[PDB]
Amino acid sequence: KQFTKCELSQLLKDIDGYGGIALPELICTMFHTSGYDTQAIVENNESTEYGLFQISNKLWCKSSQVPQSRNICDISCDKFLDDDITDDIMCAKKILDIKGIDYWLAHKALCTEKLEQWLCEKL
Ligand SMILES: [Ca+2]
Ligand SMILES: [Zn+2]
Repeated sequence: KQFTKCELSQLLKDIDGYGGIALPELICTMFHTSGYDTQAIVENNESTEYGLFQISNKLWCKSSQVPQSRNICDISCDKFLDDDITDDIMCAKKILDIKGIDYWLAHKALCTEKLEQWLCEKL
């Protein structure tokens, strides 16, 4: 599933301000991270990132590729490739709590300025 800017904004409205993070900033971050695609899979060296939030099997979810993973979100990585982003959001919040917004390189690089374009009026 590939969401549009406003569709996703509506789904994450209740997350505004979570961990001091503003909604438009999070939308911008996700645009440059996965392009709003729930099925994005990106192989890094000996690890892989999954889904809309690009959650890593190196530390956050369990995958057969990295059997030694701490699996902090306590969930198999396949759950981040389906149509329900509810469990993806639960894990992203745990990343925000523990590690913070810098888990996503896009935030500091491109998402602290030129923010009006990320606002949504109605879809
Ligand atoms: Ca999911
Ligand atoms: Zn990444």
